[PDB]
This record gives sequence, C-alpha cells and structure tokens, in this order.
Amino acid sequence: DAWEIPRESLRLEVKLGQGCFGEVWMGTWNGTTRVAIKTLKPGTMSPEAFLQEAQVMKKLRHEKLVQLYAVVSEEPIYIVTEYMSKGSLLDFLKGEMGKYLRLPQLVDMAAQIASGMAYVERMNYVHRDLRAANILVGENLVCKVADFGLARLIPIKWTAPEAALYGRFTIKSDVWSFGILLTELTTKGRVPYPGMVNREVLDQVERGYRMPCPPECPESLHDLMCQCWRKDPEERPTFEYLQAFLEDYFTSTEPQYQPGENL
Ligand SMILES: Nc1ncnc2c1cnn2CC1CCNCC1
Repeated sequence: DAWEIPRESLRLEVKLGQGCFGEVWMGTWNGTTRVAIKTLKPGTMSPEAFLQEAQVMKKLRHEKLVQLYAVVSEEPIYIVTEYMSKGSLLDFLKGEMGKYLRLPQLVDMAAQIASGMAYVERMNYVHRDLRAANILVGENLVCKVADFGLARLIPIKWTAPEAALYGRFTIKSDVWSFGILLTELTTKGRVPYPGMVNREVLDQVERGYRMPCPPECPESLHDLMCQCWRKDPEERPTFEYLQAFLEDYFTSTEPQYQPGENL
C-alpha cells in the first residue's frame, strides 16, 4: 500500500482510551498534522483481524466518514486517522455541551450522519454498529461516522430484530439503528429502552413495542423514528430519503417550530 508511513513520522502525545483491541492516542504526523493513532497489542488480537478496519477504510472516502491517513502494517501495528476534537457523540450529548444543544443543532447532526450513511448505502456497504458511541464530533458541530471494525460489503438495543435473531444484517438494519440514534440525540444521550434489560427488549420489540415520543420532541420526528423501526425491513426508508428529510426539516416539515426548555 501507498498508505504506509515510517515510524519516525508518528509522535504519540496524549492517551485517549484503552481496550482489548489496544489503545487510542492523539498525536502528530510529520510534526505538522494533528492525528488520531490506534495501537494493536501484538499478542492479544490477530494482526489480520485488527487490520480489517483499515482495509475497508481504504476503499471508503467521504467528508462525513472519519478519514484514514496512514498505516504501519508490520507489528506493532498503528492506524492513523483524522483527529476528531470533541470525542464520541455520546460523550458530547451527556457532557457540559449537551445542556445548550436544542432541536436545530440536533437535527443538523442527524443530517450529517445520514449523509455519511447515504454514502455507505451508495457503495453497498453495511456498518452494523451505528450508534452515538461510534459517531465522532469535531470543531463546529461536524459529526462523522466511525468504527468500521464490523463493516462488510454485503448491542441489542441498537440492533434490528432480523439482525439480532437471524443474522440478517443489511443497510436496512443500519436504518433501524439510525432510528435508535435519533432517540439518543433527542434525549441527550440516555440509554434507549430505559428500565428494560436486553432479554426484555427482544421480546417487546418482536411483539410490536416501540419507544414513545421523547419529551418535547416533535411528533413528526418520532414518526421518522417509527418508519426506521418498521418490522418489515424493506418498508424502512433509505439513508438518501432520511438525509433529505432532515436537511429540509425546519422548512418543509416543522416550519412553526419554537424553542423550549430542552429541545
Ligand atoms: N479519530 C478520533 N479522534 C479523537 N478521538 C478518537 C478518535 C478515534 N477514537 N477516538 C477515541 C474516542 C474517545 C471517546 N470514546 C470513543 C473513542
């Protein structure tokens, strides 16, 4: 790969996370470009298994997908990507900033993530783990889809039933997850299905249960969520449709919107 860079060119500065996969750092590339750097522990995971997230990232390029910059392919492995200054969308919604986010910023964020996924749709990829913990936020409220560790070319509260039960993962099961993501945005990052354990969630959703309209969220936005949660996967809307609806929301759908205490 022309993706390869020399080890001298990477300076790992501040640690940002741990795991069984390894760890993630903020750093510099070529002493100029700020970057996110992902480490594998040479022992714990397969080298080929860790490198697969990068393999898929080489083919995909879009302004709302976190961009690969470089790799170090030999053990110890490093994966260099663009640095997203504000952490995961989940931490952003739950944190100091969440207090001031109102519906117009939240729906814009939704529109951006929809655009990223529309690209994934057009390329015939599936993400399979779309949720606020796997979206990253940059300067100026930019949201980008991250973490294609599971993403192929054909977490039960975020997973569509047909996927969780029978392994049928498609772009339409991603659309379900997007519905769940809309509730994370509109509740400031609260865990979906509050007070329900996982075993209870599978049961309920199979029997037709769906989350109610979150406090102060317009019913038209809840109705979009319910479209993303249709039992029949092929009756769920496309990411191209969702992008456009969200982009146009405040003119076409909710032109009379007024600010409230939380949304
Ligand atoms: N590209 C990135 N920029 C900034 N932080 C990052 C990344 C990639 N991963 N991380 C670490 C976050 C830290 C918050 N929890 C989700 C993972």
